[PDB]
Amino acid sequence: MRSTSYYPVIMTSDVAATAAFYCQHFGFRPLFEADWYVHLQSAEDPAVNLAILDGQHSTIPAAGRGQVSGLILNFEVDDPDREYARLQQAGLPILLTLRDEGQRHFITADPNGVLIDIIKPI
Amino acid sequence: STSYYPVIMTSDVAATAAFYCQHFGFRPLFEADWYVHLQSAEDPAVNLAILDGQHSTIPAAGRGQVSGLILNFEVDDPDREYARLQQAGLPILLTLRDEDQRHFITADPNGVLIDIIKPI
Repeated sequence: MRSTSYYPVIMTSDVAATAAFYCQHFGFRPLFEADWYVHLQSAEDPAVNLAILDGQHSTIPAAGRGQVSGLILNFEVDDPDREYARLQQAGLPILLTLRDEGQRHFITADPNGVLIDIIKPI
Repeated sequence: STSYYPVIMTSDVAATAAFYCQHFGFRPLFEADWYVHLQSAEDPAVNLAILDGQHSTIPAAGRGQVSGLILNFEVDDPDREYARLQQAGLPILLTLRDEDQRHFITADPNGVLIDIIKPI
């Protein structure tokens, strides 16, 4: 019931541009914003959180420092068709066009190359 | 109870799934040899999927191996979790500490950091 009991933190060298991207296109707003760390939370569901971290910050154990890769963020939505139309027209990269699979979905990506899979259960 | 969750790419789906099921209370909701969807037994809202990072279903420019990721879990008793995990042989990247809110950091066999945190 704590909204923040589980969430991912992605490492990037462009914290502010990454945060702005999720706020502009994916319904997030900032709960904490600094140059090295931003915690975002979905406006419509406080249980959906994403934190964005400078991947060389000294507070990350040295062995884990780096840059995000090999990651997909899955979001379930009621109308992936409408979301595709909005995002494609906003100029986001389309990595996989809409298709039926029990999911109808499409795949885009953030400026770090994190894949974003927008899915309706079918 | 799967509206938002991460999917981590790995070269070893089976070992990565075993690690979370052995040490973090996950169980498979569904699976194939190239894809395992894990869900916490005790909190069904917590989900983590594990994907063969070279699978044909992934767009080519998205193929890869997970890096640059931390998973944050809030728990009641990070001290007890540290004792169990350290004794189980997991890597300890940050020992227990109180931040200026009590936590420690371990990692999965891909190098995903796992920050186990007790709230104020």
